[PDB]
Amino acid sequence: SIAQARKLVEQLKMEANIDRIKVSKAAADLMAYCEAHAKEDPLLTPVPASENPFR
Amino acid sequence: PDWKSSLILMAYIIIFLTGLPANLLALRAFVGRIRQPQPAPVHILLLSLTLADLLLLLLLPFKIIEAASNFRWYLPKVVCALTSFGFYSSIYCSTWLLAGISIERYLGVAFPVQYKLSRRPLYGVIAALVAWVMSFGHCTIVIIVQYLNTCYENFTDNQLDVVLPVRLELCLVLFFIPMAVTIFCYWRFVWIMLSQPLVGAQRRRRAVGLAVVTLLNFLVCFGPYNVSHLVGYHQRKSPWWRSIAVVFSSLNASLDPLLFYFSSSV
Amino acid sequence: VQLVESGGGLVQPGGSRKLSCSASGFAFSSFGMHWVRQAPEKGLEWVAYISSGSGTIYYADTVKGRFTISRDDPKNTLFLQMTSLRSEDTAMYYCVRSIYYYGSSPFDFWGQGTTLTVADIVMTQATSSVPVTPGESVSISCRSSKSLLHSNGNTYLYWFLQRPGQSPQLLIYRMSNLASGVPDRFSGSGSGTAFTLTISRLEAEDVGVYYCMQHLEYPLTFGAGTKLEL
Amino acid sequence: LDQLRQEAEQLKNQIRDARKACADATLSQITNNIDPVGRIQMRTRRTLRGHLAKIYAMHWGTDSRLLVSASQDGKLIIWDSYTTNKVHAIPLRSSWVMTCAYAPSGNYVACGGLDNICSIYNLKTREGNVRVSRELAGHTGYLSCCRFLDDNQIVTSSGDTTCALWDIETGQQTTTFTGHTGDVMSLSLAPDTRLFVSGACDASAKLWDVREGMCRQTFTGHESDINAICFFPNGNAFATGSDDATCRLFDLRADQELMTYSHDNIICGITSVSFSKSGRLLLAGYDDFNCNVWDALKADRAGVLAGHDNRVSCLGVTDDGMAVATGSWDSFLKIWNGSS
Amino acid sequence: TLSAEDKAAVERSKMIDRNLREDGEKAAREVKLLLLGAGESGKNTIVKQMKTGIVETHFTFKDLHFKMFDVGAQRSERKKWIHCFEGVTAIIFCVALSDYDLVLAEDEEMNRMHASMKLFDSICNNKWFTDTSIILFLNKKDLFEEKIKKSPLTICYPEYAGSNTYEEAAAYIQCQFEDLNKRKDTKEIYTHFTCSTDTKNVQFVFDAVTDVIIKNNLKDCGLF
Ligand SMILES: Cc1noc(C)c1-c1ccc(C(=O)N2[C@@H](c3ccccc3Cl)SC[C@H]2C(=O)O)cc1
Ligand SMILES: Cc1nc(NC(=N)N)sc1-c1cccc(NC(=O)c2ccc(F)cc2)c1
Repeated sequence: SIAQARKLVEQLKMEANIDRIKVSKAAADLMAYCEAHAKEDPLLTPVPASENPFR
Repeated sequence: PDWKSSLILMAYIIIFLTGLPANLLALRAFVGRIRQPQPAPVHILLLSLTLADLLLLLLLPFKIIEAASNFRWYLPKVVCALTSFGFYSSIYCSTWLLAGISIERYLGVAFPVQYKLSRRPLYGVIAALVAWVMSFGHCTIVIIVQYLNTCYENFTDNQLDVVLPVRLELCLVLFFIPMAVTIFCYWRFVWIMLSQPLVGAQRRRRAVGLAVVTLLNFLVCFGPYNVSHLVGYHQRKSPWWRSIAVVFSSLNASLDPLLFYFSSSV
Repeated sequence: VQLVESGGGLVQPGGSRKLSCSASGFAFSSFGMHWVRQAPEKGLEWVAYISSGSGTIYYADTVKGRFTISRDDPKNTLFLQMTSLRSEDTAMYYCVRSIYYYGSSPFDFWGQGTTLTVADIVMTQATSSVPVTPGESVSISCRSSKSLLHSNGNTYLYWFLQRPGQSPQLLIYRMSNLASGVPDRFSGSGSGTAFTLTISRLEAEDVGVYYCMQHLEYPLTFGAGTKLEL
Repeated sequence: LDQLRQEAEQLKNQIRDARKACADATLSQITNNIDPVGRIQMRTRRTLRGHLAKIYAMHWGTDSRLLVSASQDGKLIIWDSYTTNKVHAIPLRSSWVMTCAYAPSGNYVACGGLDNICSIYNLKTREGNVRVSRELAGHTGYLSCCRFLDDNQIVTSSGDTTCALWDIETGQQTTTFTGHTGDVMSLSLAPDTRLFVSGACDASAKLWDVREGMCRQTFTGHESDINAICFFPNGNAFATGSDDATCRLFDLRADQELMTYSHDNIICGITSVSFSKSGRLLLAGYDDFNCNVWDALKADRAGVLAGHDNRVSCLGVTDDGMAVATGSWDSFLKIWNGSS
Repeated sequence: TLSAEDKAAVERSKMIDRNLREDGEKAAREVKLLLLGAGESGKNTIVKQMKTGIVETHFTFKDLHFKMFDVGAQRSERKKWIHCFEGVTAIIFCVALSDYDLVLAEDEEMNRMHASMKLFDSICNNKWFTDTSIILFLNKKDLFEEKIKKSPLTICYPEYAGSNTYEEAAAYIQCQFEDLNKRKDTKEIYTHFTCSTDTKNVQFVFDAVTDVIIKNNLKDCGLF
């Protein structure tokens, strides 16, 4: 159990060493991904009934 | 359009208006429940009952306009034999479907294991088809033998000698049997639920009273019309109160969704 | 999978005969069954068909009202009652299995073969014998009366290869997709009417007669049969 | 022991400051001038009917035409969403199934549940009937989510507080992922199939590494059991649904919360989360018989998709984004699709 | 509009659909019972009479097939998988009277009987089991005869005011379990005392199952 706590401790510092990017940069990437793939989304922009497989 | 006829028009208008939308809602709910997985035979019997009631309601305007013409000298000619046939066939089909629903209710509380084992919609379809046949085919053969020789109101002494046996048969072998089985099954169900020491008076009453009300509605709606057959045979004449009798008989077509669908939600 | 048939033999005209097809090694009750016969020194032509849970017993026009096909799922056996065996009826009969769902491979396995010695879509192949050598690519082309491209997008063509002394083997189904175990060198293609099949690296085992099926209309007419010569 | 406890507490505070430092501005603040999607209304194009009990899982095939649904009836039906055809009906060994999957190659389907066994079924076989390719045993708890990597690698997350990676050929757990303290309810596989997250009952989501075998990042913020999870289409984010009636979108690189999709009129917990093809619509299956569509960049509901009687337990958008099925406890799937 | 292959595909779907209906009208014939016992209290004596996670015990009585799912094997959280059992005919709860004085091995602070009461507390008024009945079973009454003589019932409940006689000591334990039942309108929890040899345990379950069948049958008809 004491060693088990050491493991939790060991798992904690290895996540701390992870290089974290800024949220603003991370936020922009998600928004840019939607903007680049907006035209290919049949739910965001409904497709014409001719090309719609479900009718 | 004199007194009693005016009261008949008022009653017909109110029953049609009160029973139509309830009938559509009940029909939609019963169809939806049929679409759900594992339907019960009583669900199909309820669906058939509401379909027969709806078909009766659709034939009400012909009756109301006929009564508006002093319940006589109907303006159309070849539609009397269709509208009256449909109305009476629907009445008797509703009677037989009520008997079938009573049988299902008795089975669900007196033979629970057997009802659960044989809870397959095929039996419900078979029972609905049997009721539909025993009503519509009887009316069809009657109208056929009528064609092998207003709106069925005034006849002649020659015609009565054939009409009266038909009414006697319809009252004795086509209504008494459903009435007898309904009375027996509902009496047994009420006694069983009153001798069931599981659910207290807070909810068993809600079923005992519902069964009592259903039996009373049956005997009050389909009673006078059918005993009119025996009365007419006894006095060898067409009873004059057949109009109020069929009004009472059709009252069940609107009261049925109140007792079968609008009781759970209310 | 193994379809073994029995009941063939010499029969006098006007007699009767029963053919039994024994199905072993696969779910017989889930597979639709076809009957295909082949006249000696000739091609193939459809005979009959029975569906899993028999509800579709489509026959061929030349045998309609005279031949009856029945299946026995519990014992895994397919029947074919022979009635009024005419002179033309002499041929070798093949047992064919087929399953129908999205992405299935109908006409997958063919029986060993039993011999008998007593409006419709047309499918014609321009060539009947193509002298070929191993190492070169040869294209086998068929023809159709009307376009086989159904509105679903499927083009109902089935290719088969009949090596000498052997049952036909499915190579390309729906004109686009390979069958199970077929070498990847085969590659079918074509439009609704433009129609061809290509083989890349021919070997000694690729010789035989190539037949093309149409499956849009159930008469199921074969092709002329292009024979490859070593 | 206290020395380790303090080192732990100190390390936990250190990562909190690191997450706080990197949070220059919230996701809602930056994505404020973008045009909202408006009102997304969807209609039930198809109603795949034939189940006889509740539904807890469904998975679209890679072709976006075949989906497999699991139900308490014991049947694992592979539908054909284009024509409502039941291609197969596999009778499960145990009727208690809480997960199902479709292999990317389309040859295998897996099921699992209270039996703690993940069963692999071989769809394409010579015999013509679906057979149990191999029963994967080794979990001592109910299995909640299984997802295929390849035809011979499947990741299963169960009630063992652990997620495991299996080799279907051998039948053993090559890599076992440990670190969760509560029941693991769902997992999501990255598009690159190199990382996968898992939603546990301790209100914590951990990003694992399939090749290495240890948790890479741990995400907190929820207040109840995480009932569902799904990756962003680009693989750099994921969304967690919980009984707290809140959907939350985390970021792998930022290693912190980005937005929360909450509403004061919603109290029931989320049962399934699935993004759209563009990663803008966040389909979520709530327990109030709704499927509220959340704009992942605006946190504003854009649809209700109310067509179910019982809970919307499972849902999934196709690979081409052309439809979104919603399995539900009323034994009916509905292939929703927004008309023009 | 349908191709030759497309028409045959529909026939496959129709054949598949019939099998589900045939297997859907057969599963409803069976009765599903959830043996949700306490911590190693019973679940062994009763299962002998009526014939790595979920284990299903299938037994038949009076032309009725019962499926019994002993879910106590799993050590995971009960709440996360107990919605699967919403819809069982009854819950065969099992409590051992011999644990009225024994203390939990893993805790050594909480009485074993009090552990059973805690689990019954949440289960009886669970949001999924408001309509499903509960067939409470009190087994190991043979050892309860001797154990109550050595130690009074005050070990578990100091509020108890009575002698060590079996007639009133057992009744208090029954009355204790009646208390936690909050939904006293759509669920009555049946109680029964069983030794290790009586064969009436199956009959009592069937009698309590029938009273649930009647209620289910009435709901279909329209009443209740
Ligand atoms: C036979 C025959 N031949 O001439 C005549 C006249 C009859 C004859 C006609 C009617 C009846 C008769 O009482 N009926 C039948 C009926 C009534 C109205 C419309 C259609 C039909 Cl079928 S069914 C219901 C019953 C009823 O009224 O409720 C009896 C005998
Ligand atoms: C065999 C069966 N199993 C059912 N269902 C269930 N056991 N759950 S129904 C039913 C059945 C099948 C055919 C006919 C009838 N009998 C009537 O319909 C009837 C109605 C009114 C009347 F006055 C006399 C007879 C009933």
